[PDB]
Amino acid sequence: GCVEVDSETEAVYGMTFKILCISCKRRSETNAETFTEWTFRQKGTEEFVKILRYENEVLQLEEDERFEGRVVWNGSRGTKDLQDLSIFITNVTYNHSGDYECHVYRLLFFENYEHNTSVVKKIHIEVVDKANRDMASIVSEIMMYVLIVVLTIWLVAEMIYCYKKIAAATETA
Amino acid sequence: MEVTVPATLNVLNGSDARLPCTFNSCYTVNHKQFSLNWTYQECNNCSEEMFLQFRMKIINLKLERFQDRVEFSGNPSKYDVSVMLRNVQPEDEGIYNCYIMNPPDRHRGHGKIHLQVLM
Amino acid sequence: GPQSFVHFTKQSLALIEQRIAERKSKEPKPSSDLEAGKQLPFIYGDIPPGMVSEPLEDLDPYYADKKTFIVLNKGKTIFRFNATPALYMLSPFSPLRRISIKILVHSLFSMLIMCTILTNCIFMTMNNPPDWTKNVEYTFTGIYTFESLVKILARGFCVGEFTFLRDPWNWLDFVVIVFAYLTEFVNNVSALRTFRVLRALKTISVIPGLKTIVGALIQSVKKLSDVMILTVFCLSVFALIGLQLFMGNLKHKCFRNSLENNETLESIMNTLESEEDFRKYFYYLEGSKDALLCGFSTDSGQCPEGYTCVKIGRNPDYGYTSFDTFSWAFLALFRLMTQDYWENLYQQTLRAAGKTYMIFFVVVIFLGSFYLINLILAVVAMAYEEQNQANIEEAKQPYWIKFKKCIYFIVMDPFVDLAITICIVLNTLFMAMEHHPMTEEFKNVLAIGNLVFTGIFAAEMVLKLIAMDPYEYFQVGWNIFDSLIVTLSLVELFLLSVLRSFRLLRVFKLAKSWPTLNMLIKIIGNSVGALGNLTLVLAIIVFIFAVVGMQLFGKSYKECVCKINDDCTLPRWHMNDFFHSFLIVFRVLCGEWIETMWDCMEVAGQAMCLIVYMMVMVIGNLVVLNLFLALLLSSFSSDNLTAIEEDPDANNLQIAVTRIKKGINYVKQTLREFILKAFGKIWWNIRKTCYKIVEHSWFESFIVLMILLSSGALAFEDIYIERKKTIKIILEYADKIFTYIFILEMLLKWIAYGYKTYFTNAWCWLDFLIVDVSLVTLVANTLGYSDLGPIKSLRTLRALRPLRALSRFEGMRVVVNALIGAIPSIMNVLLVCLIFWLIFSIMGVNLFAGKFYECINTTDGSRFPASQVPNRSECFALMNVSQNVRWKNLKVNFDNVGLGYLSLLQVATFKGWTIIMYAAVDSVNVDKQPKYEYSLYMYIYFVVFIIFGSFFTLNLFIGVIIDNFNQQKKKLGGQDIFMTEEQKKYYNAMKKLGSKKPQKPIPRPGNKIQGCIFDLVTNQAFDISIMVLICLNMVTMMVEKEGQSQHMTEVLYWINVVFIILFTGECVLKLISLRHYYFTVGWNIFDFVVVIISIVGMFLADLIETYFVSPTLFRVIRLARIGRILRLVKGAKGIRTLLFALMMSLPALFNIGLLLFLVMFIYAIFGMSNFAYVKKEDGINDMFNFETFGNSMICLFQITTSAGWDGLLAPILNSKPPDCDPKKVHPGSSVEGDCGNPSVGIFYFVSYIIISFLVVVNMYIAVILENFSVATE
Ligand SMILES: *[C@@H]1O[C@H](CO)[C@@H](O[C@@H]2O[C@H](CO)[C@@H](O)[C@H](O)[C@H]2NC(C)=O)[C@H](O)[C@H]1NC(C)=O
Ligand SMILES: *[C@@H]1O[C@H](CO)[C@@H](O)[C@H](O)[C@H]1NC(C)=O
Ligand SMILES: *[C@@H]1O[C@H](CO)[C@@H](O)[C@H](O)[C@H]1NC(C)=O
Ligand SMILES: *[C@@H]1O[C@H](CO)[C@@H](O)[C@H](O)[C@H]1NC(C)=O
Ligand SMILES: *[C@@H]1O[C@H](CO)[C@@H](O)[C@H](O)[C@H]1NC(C)=O
Repeated sequence: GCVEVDSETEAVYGMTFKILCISCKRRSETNAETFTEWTFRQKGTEEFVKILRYENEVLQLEEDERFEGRVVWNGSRGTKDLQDLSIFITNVTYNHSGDYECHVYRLLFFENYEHNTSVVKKIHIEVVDKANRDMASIVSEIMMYVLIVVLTIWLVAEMIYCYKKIAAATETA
Repeated sequence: MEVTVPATLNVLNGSDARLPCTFNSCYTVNHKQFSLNWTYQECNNCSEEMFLQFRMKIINLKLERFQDRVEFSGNPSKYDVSVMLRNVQPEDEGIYNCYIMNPPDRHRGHGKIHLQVLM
Repeated sequence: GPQSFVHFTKQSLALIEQRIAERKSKEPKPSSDLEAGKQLPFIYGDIPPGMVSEPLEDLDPYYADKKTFIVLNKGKTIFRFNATPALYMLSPFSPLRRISIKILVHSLFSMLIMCTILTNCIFMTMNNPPDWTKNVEYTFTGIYTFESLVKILARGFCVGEFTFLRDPWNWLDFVVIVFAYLTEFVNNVSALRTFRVLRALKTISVIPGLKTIVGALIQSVKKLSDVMILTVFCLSVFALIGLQLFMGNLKHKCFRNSLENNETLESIMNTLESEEDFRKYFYYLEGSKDALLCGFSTDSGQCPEGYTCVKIGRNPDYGYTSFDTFSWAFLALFRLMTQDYWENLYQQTLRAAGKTYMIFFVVVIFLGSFYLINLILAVVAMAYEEQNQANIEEAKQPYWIKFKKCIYFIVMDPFVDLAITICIVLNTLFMAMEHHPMTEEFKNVLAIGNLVFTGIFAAEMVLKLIAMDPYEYFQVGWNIFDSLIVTLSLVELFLLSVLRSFRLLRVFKLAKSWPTLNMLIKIIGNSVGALGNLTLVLAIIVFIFAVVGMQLFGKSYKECVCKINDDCTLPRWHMNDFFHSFLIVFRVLCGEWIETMWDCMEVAGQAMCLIVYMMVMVIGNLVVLNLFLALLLSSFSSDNLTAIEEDPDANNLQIAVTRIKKGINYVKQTLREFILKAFGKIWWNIRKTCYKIVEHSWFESFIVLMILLSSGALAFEDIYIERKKTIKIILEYADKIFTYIFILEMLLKWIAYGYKTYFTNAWCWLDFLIVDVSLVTLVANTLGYSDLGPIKSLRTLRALRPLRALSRFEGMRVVVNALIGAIPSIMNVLLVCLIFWLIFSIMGVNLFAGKFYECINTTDGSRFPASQVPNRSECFALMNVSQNVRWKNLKVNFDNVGLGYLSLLQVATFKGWTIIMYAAVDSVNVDKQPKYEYSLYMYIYFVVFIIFGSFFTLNLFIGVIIDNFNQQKKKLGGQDIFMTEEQKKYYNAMKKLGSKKPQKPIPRPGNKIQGCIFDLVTNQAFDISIMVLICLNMVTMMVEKEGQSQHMTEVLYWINVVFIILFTGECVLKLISLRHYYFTVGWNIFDFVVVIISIVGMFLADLIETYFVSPTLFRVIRLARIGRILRLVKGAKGIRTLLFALMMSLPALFNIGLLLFLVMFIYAIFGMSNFAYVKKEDGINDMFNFETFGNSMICLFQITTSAGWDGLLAPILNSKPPDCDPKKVHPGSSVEGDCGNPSVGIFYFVSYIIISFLVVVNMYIAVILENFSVATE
């Protein structure tokens, strides 16, 4: 169905990056009409500035140097009931570092009842030269190797001891 | 529906005549849709005159031929739509019809009473 | 002797009176052979011509002293009457009484009354009788008055001993006649017809041998006394638990937040009548009569945005589904015990209270619906077994001649009969190729094939008829049956659709050579043979129930119709006419009564429908169970006695087999002859070391632990795995480690055991296959082949790692060993069932191929009428016109034989069958729009299939399962097959518990006051007062209800406190008196423990309700109140014995439950891998799906009882648009498409239900062995 996965907080310079904004309706069978607005605040600055708005299968961009001609749409397509609002940056630069706000403005349609909702998701992204490897992968591989070696050494020692014992028994007999 | 009315009612001059009309309907009588239609005709092939109706509440048309002697003596919720005629006079003789409509019951009810007034 | 025949004269009466006078002045059992309503013994020979139908003396010496006389008819049936004058007017010698006796004792009397009763029963089936029925009703009344007057005149009225009124069945006739006359003179019409239906019960007293069946059915009930008491007790305890847990939960609704005009919930709730206005404030799913249920926990149902969960309004299902009062809670628990639509209640309760309460349903199902049904069923089995044992114990105590002989020679067993068998098989396979989208060429070839087969069968028919004499030919029943089949074949050749399917009955001709098909034929024959009376009684009961229901509730369904149907038309199931009333009764007998009961209670009131439905269920289920048991054991033991040899006359098939053994072997040997004419201690120590390591206990424990870890690692791969990056990486690397470890284990086993020993073991082969698949997957992932389609379909086979746990646990190993031992016998009964079901599948395909298509309005899912769009072409005009139009067809239907098999499986299990039957009865033709109940009497097909392919099929299956497990037990010495050796020792240790001799009496204390306490507490009066106090406490807990005032809450709280102070006090008195001997008895230990839990739980619940906010925890600890009522089993000895039987049966049930849980785990992993992204429709929704491990286990536990498996299967059967979307984008995942794989889904669900059925049968038989062992020891 729909799963709200968090966006990755690390983007490498010069390559492409996609910022995930997934907001799933609490009941899937309901019908709604959603549009989104994205806001960006750079490091060294304390004000959040709007950079794009998406509504009715057309993307509107604000006139900002840091995001002009580098961002496209990676969200839900072909519908007004958008549950994926993620965008895509083509050439990540050092001024794209900062924290983002994804404003989702969903208008539910019930029987004689319209509910206007709003959710916000915050994404902080780091721009570095080289993709830092996750601690999880490194530590997990290290424990895999140490466990394999420990099990092998334990097993080998046990076979050595048992072979010595049975050899002594054979000489005794 | 089953409508329980007396075929012929004999009432003395000057006495009070209760006109019994009850119906057996499965569905509860909801006052916002229930319909009751009381008419009066001199003969079977004669004209019917509206004198009482329940559309949301008891509406008394106050016919001149009845003066203010027509009153409601039933309760719709208990399947009773009877009416009473105070101080019966000789010209009250005729045929009284009680038409019942109780949604969502499809059929239409009709009870016919021949009121004969003796000396 | 035979010479003892003399007319009853006045001299004999004088002698009898003189003997009576002598006996009075002075101031034993009779011959059962001479007992009333019996045949006269053959020792008396024939009767003198002047002796028959005349008053003659008493043969029995017992009544020779009293004043009686016997009369004999022409069938040697004695009747015992009274010599005292009938009402002091008519004497035995009077001609009037002579004529009355003559009429009473005759065949034309009984036949006339039988015909009258049958005609009257036929006339009761009419719901709106015309005006020419009243004279017929007067005629029926007169005929009954005639027989009543004759019996009164002949036998006397009441004064005597063998009189009219003494016969208990004559009271029914008196009641009928008085009701008829009195109600006729006085003038509810429906009541007068509920009094007229009693005439249908006179069939029992006029058809011979039915009173015996009725008496046996009464006897079978009396043995069920204690099991019924235990069932009531368990249902009440579970109802109290459910009342405590779920009081008011089914009244949660999603109420909107923003209300205009300064409105509030309380103000709105008083001005709402219609669902059209309820829908504007509460949230309804489209097409739902009830509001959507919600909960306040995170594991319950979730409201849409803009709605908040609130407890207000009525309960679901017209308000009849609830746990609000003890009455409705008991109804719900009875529903759960009978498993009637229990999955709906299970789903509603999980939605309203949370998924964590599935434990309650697991415990309730396994304890009630399994064990209590087992108890009732086994007790009925004992009763009928004792009845049968007593029965058998007492019962034992020129040119024409030339060419006809030539034709007779042409008839030759080895080939001609084998050729006919081959032709029958070919013919049935040929008629199994029919399908709906069939070209004209295929239809033509099928027609010519069916013509040629009929021609050759008729050639056989005529050739045999001219070979043997026609009188000789029609001697054999098989020849007669073949003749009927052939003549109907010619009849249909000269000419319906059902007549084409009477040719499939020739398949039963293979029963001559197939032994287990002959068993089914014998069961079916016994149903109308040795057990014809019981089947006739069942039919009579069904007819009476149908007509009673039609009379009572028929007019209510019509007048009160708008309450149960929005269109104000009669629903699919009703009792307006006889056919639909009978359909309701048959559906109830199948096991579905709650849904029709809701409509009945809506139209006609709760009490009447409740009484009628409970009585129908009780009586019908009892009679069906007795019929099943009689059939089962008759065909099991009585029919098979090996009286004759295996095919005593050498079977033609066996003669052909012998000829083939001669011929093929001889030809091959001659061909061989023609061909011949034409032409190192160190390695042994290493092996010992590996043996030492592998066989040690630590290695076994390590491997078991790693198997558990690897199996549990599969439960984490749900649709949320991309929110858990860290655990996903850890699981990948752990999987690598597991593969390494199992490679090492395989190598160690190879070196220790050797290739021969390793590969002769099946468990080792299973481990080898699993580890090989894992190694191939790892090497493919390493070499970059991680996204290939075959590799991606291989990576779903990791769901089979839990199969490594089978060889590690002894319980699963012994259960699997028993199952594999059972397999071979199951296979043959499976083949017979497939043949029987193939016959019905071909019939259903012939009846319904391509007729389930309809033109529907998609947005609301309603079939268009037949006045507009009655054809496919009109449907296409409207599709290309109105957008939301579709000419779709049912997913499960009779288009071909395989889909017919699926439909038959749905019908036999009664899951999803109703849609099929509606489509079948609405069917018109191919490419024709269905009309409402156009083919109404197609319900007969489903009724007949249910009977034959469910009742008899399951009878055969269990009949073979009984012998299989009996021979399994015999070969190993009678030990239990489901238990391990240690479990056997503990089983013996538990057996000695329930058989201890009376222990040493507790010694009294020397003190005076302590001695008084001893003589007090040890009295039985103390114990019975304790039982009545516990019963009063039970009533106090039953008084509690939803919405009760605070005054009632305080009163009940103080009463419970008083009970606690009484019970705790009684514990202190017993402790003071019995001193340390109080703890020497386990029951007093339980009492002390439960009084401690009661005090502690009451204090803790008060603390939480006063100084904390946790309603869930409050209810969970307030459940400790139940323990006080569990002490009632101490006084009830019978229910204690059944509980002891359950305790003895627990270990084997534990082993089978471990096996079932492992299978469920494997299927859960497979379902998570496959059906995680299938469209959420039918049984798949936001809470009951295959997205997570918890949801998968929720869904699999539900269909373990087969409940709702069709609703789960239906969304998977979507494979192509517009049913599904192959390019559906799911946010947060890379999986594309919401379609299902129909073949995988079908195999999944069918295999799971079959395996669950087998495992449930295993648990059944385990409980039966324990039950019979306990009661007969
Ligand atoms: C299917 O049913 C329709 C019902 O209306 C049949 O009606 C035909 O309608 C067209 C156009 O409205 C007329 O020209 C035809 O004359 C109608 N048929 C007849 C028999 O009058 C339609 O014929 C049916 N189609 C088939 C193949 O039976
Ligand atoms: C993105 O644009 C910058 C600006 O010229 C360029 O240096 C960089 O190579 C581009 N990266 C890609 C992947 O096109
Ligand atoms: C990024 O933003 C900074 C703002 O300080 C600007 O100086 C720089 O030129 C920008 N770089 C690109 C590639 O747009
Ligand atoms: C409350 O309802 C009343 C209706 O009688 C209305 O007059 C009043 O303004 C409402 N108050 C608010 C705060 O909406
Ligand atoms: C039916 O469908 C179209 C509408 O899409 C309609 O205009 C036309 O008459 C029909 N077309 C075909 C191919 O039948």
